[PDB]
Amino acid sequence: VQLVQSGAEVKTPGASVRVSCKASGHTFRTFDINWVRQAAGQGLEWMGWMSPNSGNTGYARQFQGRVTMTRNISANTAYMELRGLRFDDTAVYYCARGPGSTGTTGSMDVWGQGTTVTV
Amino acid sequence: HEFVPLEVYTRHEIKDSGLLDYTEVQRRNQLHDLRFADIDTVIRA
Amino acid sequence: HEFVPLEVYTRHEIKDSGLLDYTEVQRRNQLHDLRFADIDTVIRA
Amino acid sequence: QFMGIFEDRAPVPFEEVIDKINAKGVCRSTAKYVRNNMETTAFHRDDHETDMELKPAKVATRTSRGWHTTDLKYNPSRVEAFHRYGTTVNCIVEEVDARSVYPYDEFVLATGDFVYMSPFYGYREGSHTEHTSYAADRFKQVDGFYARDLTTKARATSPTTRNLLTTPKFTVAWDWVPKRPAVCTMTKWQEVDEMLRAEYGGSFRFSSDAISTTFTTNLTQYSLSRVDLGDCIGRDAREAIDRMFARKYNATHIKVGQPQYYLATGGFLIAYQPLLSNT
Amino acid sequence: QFMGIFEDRAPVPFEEVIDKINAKGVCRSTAKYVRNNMETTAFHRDDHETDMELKPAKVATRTSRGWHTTDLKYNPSRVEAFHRYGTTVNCIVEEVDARSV
Amino acid sequence: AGLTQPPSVSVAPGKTARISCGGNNIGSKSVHWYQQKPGQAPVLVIYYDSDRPSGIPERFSGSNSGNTATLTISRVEAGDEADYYCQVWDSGSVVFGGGTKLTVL
Amino acid sequence: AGLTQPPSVSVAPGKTARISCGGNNIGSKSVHWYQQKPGQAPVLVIYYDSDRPSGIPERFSGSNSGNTATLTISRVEAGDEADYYCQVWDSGSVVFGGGTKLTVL
Repeated sequence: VQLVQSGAEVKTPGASVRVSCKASGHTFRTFDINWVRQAAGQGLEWMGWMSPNSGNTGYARQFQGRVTMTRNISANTAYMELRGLRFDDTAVYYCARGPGSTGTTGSMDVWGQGTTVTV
Repeated sequence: HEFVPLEVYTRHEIKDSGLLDYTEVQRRNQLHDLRFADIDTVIRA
Repeated sequence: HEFVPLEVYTRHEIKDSGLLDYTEVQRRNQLHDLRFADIDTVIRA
Repeated sequence: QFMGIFEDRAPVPFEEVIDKINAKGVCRSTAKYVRNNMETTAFHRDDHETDMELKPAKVATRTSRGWHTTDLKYNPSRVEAFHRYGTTVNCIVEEVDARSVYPYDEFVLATGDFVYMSPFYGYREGSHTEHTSYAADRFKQVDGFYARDLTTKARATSPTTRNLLTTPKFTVAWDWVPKRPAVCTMTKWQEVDEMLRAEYGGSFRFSSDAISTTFTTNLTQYSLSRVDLGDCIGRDAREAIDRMFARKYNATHIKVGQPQYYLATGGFLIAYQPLLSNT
Repeated sequence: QFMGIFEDRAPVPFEEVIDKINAKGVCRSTAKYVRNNMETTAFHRDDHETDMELKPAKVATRTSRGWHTTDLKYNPSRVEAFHRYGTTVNCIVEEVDARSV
Repeated sequence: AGLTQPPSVSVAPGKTARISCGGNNIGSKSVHWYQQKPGQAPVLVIYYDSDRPSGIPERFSGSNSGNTATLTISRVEAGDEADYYCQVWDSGSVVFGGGTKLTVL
Repeated sequence: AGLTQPPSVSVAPGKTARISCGGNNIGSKSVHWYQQKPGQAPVLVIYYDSDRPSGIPERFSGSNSGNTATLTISRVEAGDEADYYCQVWDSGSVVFGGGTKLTVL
């Protein structure tokens, strides 16, 4: 499977950003989608996971109430949407196939190219 | 002369000659929970 | 002319056509205690 | 004296099959499962939950590999003139051979148990139209599954699509494969270098001197699309015909057109490749 | 935790097959039969005797018709630190194919 | 719910590099080690504490016991200079290690 | 342990006739309705509360609920003048109804 994300986004503080991740090669319902962001020169910061088969999601404690994770099965796509942006949200966001419904011990074996979001 | 396929008993006749079939009996018996029972429901009071 | 032995299905093919074999299922099922259990050991407190 | 021995088989949950058995190679010592419409949990040795290694089972002749955590049954310590209950939980993993028959809407395991789900049921490329007799939450198709050998402890590098089904009594897992290139309603029986085809009485006679067999077919061909699940006939016919032509008639004959397919009395499918000499 | 599940198949008497099942289409909620040389009686849900309608069973492929009265097993209500017993009586009628040689 | 990693590890090209990842009872979790070159998505180099994905050289190895997981890079090449992360799943979230920047001298 | 019936019922030839049979918990019993014309043995016209024997016309109908069983005759012809009895089995003995004489006017 291959994960292809949308383009870079330039926004203003307090706005909302929807990042798209399209899976190609598989039905995309057979694994989970983990969204993880990395700031400029900082370490990896996990954001959440989503089960495209059922729509079940699980977010980080620090991202609860600001992240909405949804899907479009027909177009084989997963969307992560951030609300209430601030200055430290300028980061590269990656969608991966990782833990979640399919098993909490899974690995983030396949990654997306990542989208750069600047506020 | 044309020879047609002729046989006294077919494979199906030999299989049906048996009084009990293990596979069919097991298949019928193991649907008992799927037929006369509610497997998925969990009752907690 | 030499007529070679020819048959559509062998005895093994016909016996393997069955989905479940009682003898093999019983042989595997009755080794459960010998495989996954210690029959000989006796524990007395 | 034993007043009773309640023996049950409980399924291993998905989160224990993937996260415990496949990841760490261990199994939980507590069995939590639904039985008789009630959530029941049994603690091994009436102790706290613990992860136990899955060690190989005792070797038996003509048996598949198996793993288990416990080898002795726990019985209560003696207390004079009381009924005492003792719980034992033995986590058992068994590689088995599963068999299915047409129309491949269900399969059986080597233990004599039935699974009322098509072996090709899944989530991709029309696998969701296959037969399933269970709830949607009893089945899980994990993709990017890295199987872990329980003896050599060597993870497989190639990911596989693994179906997991939690029946009330056990949990079966098997690698998903597409139905069309896996099953077939016809099997190759004979490969004949020389079947002379003769046209007479508005019929074709295919005579083979090697096996001493004459087949009678109608003049018209048999449509391969009319065969149910008949994707193997074409491939096997082309492969065998190419091999035999290369073996025997490469230097003397040439093929005349694409292989044709005929139906012969008694129900025999003949894939025929006519050949013409260099003359 | 289940400490034991005694499952048995009791016969439906003649006076219940004709008077209840064939006549009214219902089945008694009590199973009174002879097992191990003893008159044993079971009450569904440990309740009073009642007539329960025989409704069709769930459809399974390549299976004959069947009817049953109860669908859920009865398990005892939770009382802390006590072994408790619960009875379930499910009256089952199955059309079957019989073979003789 | 946190993993402790050394900020930086410096190892000569001929020698071997050890990267540690500390946590409370991390021996009961599957530690996955990811490698990240600058301007690239992380690439999985170790998974399930001991295993190497396809195409990963034999030099990488992993261990996980007690309260410590360790990634060992034998014969550290000049191209092994990257940021390495240890990931486990704690409670209902995957915690990521702070990241170790391996410097090849 | 008794069943009560109206002594007589009079209905017009065009209309429908309704005959009631009372009893305590009659819905737990299988009421059989017998028709008896003078100088003849009774003929069974309804059995098991909702069924007609072979040869009985579709006009007849039966119902049983609570403390009342009911026999309904639709398009009551002149040949339906007879006595109608409701029979059950009550504690080791069958109980017959008092008898209802249906008369067409």
